Amino acid sequence: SMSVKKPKRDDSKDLALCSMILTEMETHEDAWPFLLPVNLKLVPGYKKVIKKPMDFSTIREKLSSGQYPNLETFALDVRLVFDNCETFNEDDSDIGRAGHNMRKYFEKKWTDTFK
Repeated sequence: SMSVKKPKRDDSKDLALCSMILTEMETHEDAWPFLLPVNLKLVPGYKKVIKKPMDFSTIREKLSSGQYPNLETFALDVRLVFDNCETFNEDDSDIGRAGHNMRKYFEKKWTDTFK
């Protein structure tokens, strides 16, 4: 509350460390469905169904330009990528399985780097 604060957690390396995680997600062999924005002209249904599209290249641009206020807003966009994927793709598809694998990979790196 006013003039009463928990001890200051060091967040000075968060930007660098989120960039490193994002590099590792970018270079994963199952990243290919997620590298670029879904083409809304060429994929029927995507525009109407997926209210907030997100992809790794869009996260990279947001990260690089100071559009994440803190490390939690960064994790929310990464998770959005996988939540969108599960909304649109059957679990038993190459893309569906890719999304599950990447979400697992992410959540381990996240816990190990920050928890």
